[PDB]
Amino acid sequence: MLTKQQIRYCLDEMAKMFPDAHCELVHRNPFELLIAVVLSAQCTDALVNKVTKRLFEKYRTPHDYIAVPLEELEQDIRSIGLYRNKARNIQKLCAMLIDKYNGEVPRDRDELMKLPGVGRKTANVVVSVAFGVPAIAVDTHVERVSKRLGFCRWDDSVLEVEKTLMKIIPKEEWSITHHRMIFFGRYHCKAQSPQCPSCPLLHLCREGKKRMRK
DNA sequence: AAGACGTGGAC
DNA sequence: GTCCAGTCT
Ligand code: SF4
Ligand code: NA
Repeated sequence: MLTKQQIRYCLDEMAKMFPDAHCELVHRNPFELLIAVVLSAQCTDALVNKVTKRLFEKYRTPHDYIAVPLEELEQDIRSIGLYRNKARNIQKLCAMLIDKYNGEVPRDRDELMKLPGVGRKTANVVVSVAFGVPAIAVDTHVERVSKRLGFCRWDDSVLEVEKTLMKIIPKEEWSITHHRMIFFGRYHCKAQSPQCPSCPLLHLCREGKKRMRK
């Protein structure tokens, strides 16, 4: 695995490559963000944004989601995929906000995780983007980039990846580094077509050198 | 704990 | 016709 100094070097470069990295999910408030991120699991941002475009016009509060039959909401988000479980989780999540959190999105990460459909990744995105709380959400891109570069071991859990980054990066930079890593993986270190040949980190990447040799 | 969930887009 | 875009039971 890379040394701390090297990992910081990698992150510094990603910042130069994607200085404008940000959350690409369209939302106007914390509630819309929460729904959007829940829908985002195993789905592309493009499709989530196309769907919420109309979804957020039809539904604006947790009462709107629980007022329609489950079958109706399922159709409204059908294009997202995993729509049966997500629609059910959303209705249960909205009922919980009303019953347990005074009808508002809680600002605590562990409290958010009590909502159905919300795991650690979802909760971290919400507290970070909506409430400015430092956190590192580890998704497919962050995990892949971390393992290819050697930030951690290939067998590490996503929690392990998260803890490794939290110890190497100043809390004040957690949120932006997370976004920079996501952009790096989404647009450069892609799952199917990584841009190794022109990568500024090729000189220290175990995965890159392994691919170039082939 | 492995396995189900799932449509849409990129090759 | 594969492969890629987290959470729950
Ligand atoms: S060398 Fe390739 S595998 Fe390594 S980080 Fe750059 S694009 Fe990703
Ligand atoms: Na949860």
